[PDB]
Amino acid sequence: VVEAKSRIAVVGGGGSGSVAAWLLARRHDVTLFEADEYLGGHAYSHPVETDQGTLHVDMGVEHFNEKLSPNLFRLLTDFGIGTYVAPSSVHVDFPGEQQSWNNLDFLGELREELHEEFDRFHQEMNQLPTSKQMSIGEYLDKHGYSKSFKYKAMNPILSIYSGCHAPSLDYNLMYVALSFSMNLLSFFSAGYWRKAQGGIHSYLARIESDLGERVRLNTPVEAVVPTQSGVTVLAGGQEHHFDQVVFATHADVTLRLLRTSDQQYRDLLGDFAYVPVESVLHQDESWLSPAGGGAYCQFRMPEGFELARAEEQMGSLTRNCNVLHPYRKVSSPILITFDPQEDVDPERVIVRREWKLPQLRPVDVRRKKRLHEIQGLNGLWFCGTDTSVTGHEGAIVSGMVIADRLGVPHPFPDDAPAAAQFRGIKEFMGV
Amino acid sequence: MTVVEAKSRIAVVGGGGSGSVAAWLLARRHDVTLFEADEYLGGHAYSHPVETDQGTLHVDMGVEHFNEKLSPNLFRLLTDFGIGTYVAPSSVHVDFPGEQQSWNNLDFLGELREELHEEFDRFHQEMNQLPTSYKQMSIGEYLDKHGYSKSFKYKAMNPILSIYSGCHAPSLDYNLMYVALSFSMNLLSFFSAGYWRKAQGGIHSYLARIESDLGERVRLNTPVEAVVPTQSGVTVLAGGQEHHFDQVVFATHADVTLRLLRTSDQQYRDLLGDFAYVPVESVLHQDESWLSPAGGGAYCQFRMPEGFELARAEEQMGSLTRNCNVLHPYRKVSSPILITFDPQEDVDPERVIVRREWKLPQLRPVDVRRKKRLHEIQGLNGLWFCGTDTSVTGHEGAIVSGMVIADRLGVPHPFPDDAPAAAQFRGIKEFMGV
Ligand SMILES: Cc1cc2nc3c(=O)[nH]c(=O)nc-3n(C[C@H](O)[C@H](O)[C@H](O)COP(=O)(O)OP(=O)(O)OC[C@H]3O[C@@H](n4cnc5c(N)ncnc54)[C@H](O)[C@@H]3O)c2cc1C
Ligand SMILES: Cc1cc2nc3c(=O)[nH]c(=O)nc-3n(C[C@H](O)[C@H](O)[C@H](O)COP(=O)(O)OP(=O)(O)OC[C@H]3O[C@@H](n4cnc5c(N)ncnc54)[C@H](O)[C@@H]3O)c2cc1C
Ligand SMILES: CCCNC(=O)[C@H](O)[C@@H](O)C(=O)NCCC
Ligand SMILES: CCOC(=O)[C@H](C)C(C)=O
Ligand SMILES: [Ca+2]
Ligand SMILES: [Ca+2]
Ligand SMILES: [Ca+2]
Ligand SMILES: [Ca+2]
Ligand SMILES: [Ca+2]
Repeated sequence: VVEAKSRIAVVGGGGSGSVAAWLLARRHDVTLFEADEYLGGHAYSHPVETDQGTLHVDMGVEHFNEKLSPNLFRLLTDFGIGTYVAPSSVHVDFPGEQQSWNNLDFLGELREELHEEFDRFHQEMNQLPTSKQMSIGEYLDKHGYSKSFKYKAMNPILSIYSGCHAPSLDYNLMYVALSFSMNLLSFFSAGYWRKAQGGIHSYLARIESDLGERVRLNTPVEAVVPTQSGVTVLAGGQEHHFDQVVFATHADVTLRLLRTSDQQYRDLLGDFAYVPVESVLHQDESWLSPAGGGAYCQFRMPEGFELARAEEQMGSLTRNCNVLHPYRKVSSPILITFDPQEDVDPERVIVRREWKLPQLRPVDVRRKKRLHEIQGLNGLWFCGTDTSVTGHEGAIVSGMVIADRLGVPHPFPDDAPAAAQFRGIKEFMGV
Repeated sequence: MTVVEAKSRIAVVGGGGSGSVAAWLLARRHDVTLFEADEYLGGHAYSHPVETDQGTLHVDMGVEHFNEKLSPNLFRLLTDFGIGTYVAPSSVHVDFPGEQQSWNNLDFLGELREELHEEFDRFHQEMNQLPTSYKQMSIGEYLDKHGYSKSFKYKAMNPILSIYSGCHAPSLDYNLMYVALSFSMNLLSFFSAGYWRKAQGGIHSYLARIESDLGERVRLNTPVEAVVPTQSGVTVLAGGQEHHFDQVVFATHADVTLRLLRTSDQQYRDLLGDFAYVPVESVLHQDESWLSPAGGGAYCQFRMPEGFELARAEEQMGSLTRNCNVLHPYRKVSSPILITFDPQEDVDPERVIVRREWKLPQLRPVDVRRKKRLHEIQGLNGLWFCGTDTSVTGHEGAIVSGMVIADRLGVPHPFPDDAPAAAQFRGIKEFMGV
């Protein structure tokens, strides 16, 4: 039971928090706390100086579609932010001579070896959504796919979203099925993908401007204490009082900040699974695949791979930003290596970033759904990646869902797919 | 409305995909005779044997594309016949007269790509956003109203639509939703090869099986000359003989249907008259000169000859080539296997394997409206109509229309378990008016 013009705090300045604060700001007194020096979190664009001018390179969140991300798209559109097609072309390289396969054509020894399996996979995945809670790994095993397919094709292609470190093979089937079914990932063609003009940051910079002074950068919240009068927030050596609090931070962070003598919170937010990611923005051209170049996503496997004990060895994924259409005139290399197994030359490094991605096993999905129990109690609310469906659309729409619960309705009722997303995420979240 | 019973003497006129599938389903419950003018079953679905060093191959000269999502009934049918399928992605390369005046969906090379990239980009967005939100408008009209360049219309849109309308087609007059959905469903794209499948050993493989199942009932080289309903039934005149049937199913083009049909009713002329067609000449050849120098690797190769003249674009040429060597099962074949549709340039005759001449229906909003209207004459004088001109575009629509008729005559939809195949069936049934 929330009255208008309440004092509301939003903890976490990532996509979900920023969009939640921004929508909440219309009807309530809103304050947004953010630990780091910018808004976005995983949505980060780093300025790179080049012969064409200053480019803002997306190191984390970078992909969406008008179909997959309707709310994010309408938002970018309403902000006069242009988008552009950056197709998901993939090149996978293995230690043996010509042990490769790619999205664009049929070249490589690995392509020869696995072609029939790639072919059956697409069919099976397209036929699957029709006529559930099973891992991709389980599926591949029961449907007689080779171990070589699992580790030389499936695991590398899934690394683009999941990160090379991820136990991707343990992720729910529908997530993989739909990534194929909706041409996001393919073995035969580059996936239909878009990026935002001047980086993903552009939409967040606008939100920051709209919120102005309500945004508290470099203000990590240390504790959240509900009381009888209202919730108390401790941040930057000050105590702030609020009617309600919205957590837009990771479940592990939420729990660390959250201070209550209730152990339901420990049950619900305890041991959410995460995957660490190290994003390396660099100019070391040695990372490009000799046979690779032209492909956007370049996966490389180090020398001592060994198919038996495939799990111990890990791969490295590189984004070749030069391939991006707006970066076509740039003379200097712009590369992003995630979790580089081999050392990246330090003289060529621009910046490093360290994040953690949530795991997507059917158990993790079940864990996420269960939060509706604590939704709205002690004047607390939870949005973000850990409370919603995977991807940026899911993160920001969870923020939207909470704003609707606090009076500010879904801002795009006209956009039928955006309303469809909203309704879907609302059903998924306990709200 | 109508009463039909078991073991009726039923004739199916036209041995194309629609007719063959209709006869095949009908044969279960009725005495069925299938009349086919040509020496084989399939019509547009034709696979020609080519002898190569690696093996003897059946090359699809028409009707080579489908996929499991778009064509559920055709797919389940191929599957039930133990016919394998394989991914043949729709890679496209377009060539124009000027130096490096090209664009392709595999990469960003070419001067045409540089000139048109931003338009390709906006088009995909606009097309993806359209279905979710009028219906009766041509692609050309849409492109004009949404400020797309004339260069986009004739150097990009018209060539890419040439893939399955044919180079001669007034493709720009075709309905918007057909183009919107071709893009929306990754069948056609400017950024990636479309997701398409081909049938193992040619498209003919499924028809050869149907022909075997039908056996004797199939009367090849038996063009029907006239169809005469009477008070007792319907009389069919074919191959200098008169056959009597309880009901007749037309699985042929409306212009053919009308020519054969003879009644003292002018509703039939109103309904089947004015069906618009586009001629296609499919040339199976080995002349390697037809491949684009910059092109090769792309499956579909479009070439615009010298003296194009953008202002006089509407009356302009266009030649589309399929480079079959690019197909995965044809990878070890040493000899070239090319198909040029409507070649403007003189093709070397010593390199020609065979030619085929067909006519494709037009897809303007008016033509679509014309197709739906055929529900008026459906079931009258013991007559039934199925095929391309009575249904949605593509092979799935054609065969499914035959199935819809079969259900009307007792034989229900053979794949109720396959939810998408049943969904198609239901959709086509509503479209057809039965
Ligand atoms: C490398 C990488 C690539 C990705 N690529 C894509 C992609 O292409 N497409 C896509 O759809 N998704 C992608 N994602 C998914 C991504 O996780 C989400 O899209 C989105 O960023 C989630 O937003 P969020 O706010 O819920 O989490 P986050 O973006 O991580 O937001 C959490 C925020 O909380 C802040 N915070 C932490 N501690 C405190 C504290 N004590 N007090 C206050 N604030 C605090 C953090 O500083 C951060 O700003 C990617 C993620 C990563 C890591
Ligand atoms: C070059 C070409 C390429 C195509 N490619 C594709 C593709 O990739 N994918 C796709 O989905 N569709 C494709 N199509 C669409 C195609 O038209 C339909 O898929 C399919 O032909 C529908 O079959 P139909 O039986 O209704 O027509 P048709 O296949 O043309 O069948 C008509 C039949 O009637 C016969 N007939 C004619 N006169 C008589 C008579 N007097 N008596 C008896 N029988 C007669 C003809 O000989 C023929 O066999 C293509 C068509 C062409 C021409
Ligand atoms: C939304 C309609 C999608 N249908 C198609 O693209 C057709 O099946 C296409 O493959 C085709 O062959 N159309 C008829 C012209 C040959
Ligand atoms: C099916 C949704 O897939 C996604 O959006 C993934 C998880 C990304 C782009 O991180
Ligand atoms: Ca990643
Ligand atoms: Ca460079
Ligand atoms: Ca590329
Ligand atoms: Ca130039
Ligand atoms: Ca698409």
